[PDB]
Amino acid sequence: TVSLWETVQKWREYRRQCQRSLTEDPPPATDLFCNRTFDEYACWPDGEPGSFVNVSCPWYLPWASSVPQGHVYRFCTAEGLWLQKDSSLPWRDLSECEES
Amino acid sequence: EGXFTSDVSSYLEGQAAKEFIAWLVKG
Repeated sequence: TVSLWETVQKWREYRRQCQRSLTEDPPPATDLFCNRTFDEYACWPDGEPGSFVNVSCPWYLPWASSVPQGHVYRFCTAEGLWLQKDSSLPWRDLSECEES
Repeated sequence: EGXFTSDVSSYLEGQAAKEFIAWLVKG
């Protein structure tokens, strides 16, 4: 079984890679993009207005080998805002990344 | 199957990592 410490270490590496991406990725094509962010779970890039944004299941997951084709989703509204839950948190679908 | 003490102790150890993920997700 994968230990808590092993998962914590890989999560820290994932967070560090995310912060490199947030700093290094080129600016969006326009200001109407939803803005990149790290929500403690997934690393989100800039979002195209009016489109779903898909990110691979975070590779630090203990069961990541069981969901290799899965994606976590956000929705970027036409006004450049991440879709919000009715909670003031962004809408998120993690179903493809849940443990089998 | 799943009838031995090591099965339960291993289950416990794996729950620590899983609760960490749930903590990341829910907040």
